[PDB]
Amino acid sequence: AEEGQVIACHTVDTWKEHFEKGKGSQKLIVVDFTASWCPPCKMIAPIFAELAKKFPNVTFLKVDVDELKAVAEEWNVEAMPTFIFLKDGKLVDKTVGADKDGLPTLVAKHATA
Repeated sequence: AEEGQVIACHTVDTWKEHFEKGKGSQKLIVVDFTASWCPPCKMIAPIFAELAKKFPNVTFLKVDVDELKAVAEEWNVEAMPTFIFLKDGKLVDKTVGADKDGLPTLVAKHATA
């Protein structure tokens, strides 16, 4: 039994998790940038978990934007809500839209490569 793990995130403690997994460890790492006000990302949080059980190569994490906008904005987040792609060779990709089939397609391309 081998799977990705969606972990919720709040402070400078995600700076430890995001960065040190990505640039440190041989893996893809994937992170949603969402306000806690967002019913479209409320459906997506289960979507991101079912996809996680599908995809072992790839850590999963999710930031409250109201908490950590300085950094969200740096990665590239002018808009709700933005999935980032950070691998063992810096920022690979960026895509912003809650969509059920979208995310599984996106990771499939990325995690194959």
